[PDB]
Amino acid sequence: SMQEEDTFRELRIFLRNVTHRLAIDKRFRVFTKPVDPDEVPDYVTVIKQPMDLSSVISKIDLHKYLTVKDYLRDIDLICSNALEYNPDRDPGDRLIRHRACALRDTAYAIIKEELDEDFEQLCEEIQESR
Ligand SMILES: C[C@@H](N)C(=O)Nc1nc2c(s1)CCCC2=O
Repeated sequence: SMQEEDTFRELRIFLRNVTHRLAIDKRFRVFTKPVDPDEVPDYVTVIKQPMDLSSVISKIDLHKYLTVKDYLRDIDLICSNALEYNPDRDPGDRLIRHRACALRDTAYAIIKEELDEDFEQLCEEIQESR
């Protein structure tokens, strides 16, 4: 209905704002764009489902997220991909892992503090009805 499309539009506005706040944080610059296979040839082979904050924005605008949980699955994927691609004890690996965990924690904390539980429940019930 018109009421339901208003609800999903509010969700998209909220997700764009959260994603923007993540993307402008200097700690998360390595997660803002897709991995250029020129610079990192082994990435496209080791990571089967790449995800980054620019791809998240595109999915928002394609109406791919109908719930905050759908969004957080892609935030979680950015994080899990980084942990999988950076398993070594080397400080370059440890730095990216730390930033990945901070990206995930930051997104979850913003959503916990700023997204009303009843709004997320409404999104889920509209989604489960389709
Ligand atoms: C130092 C070495 N471990 C390194 O540069 N690792 C990198 N990891 C990632 C890069 S570079 C960009 C895409 C996301 C990602 O997980």
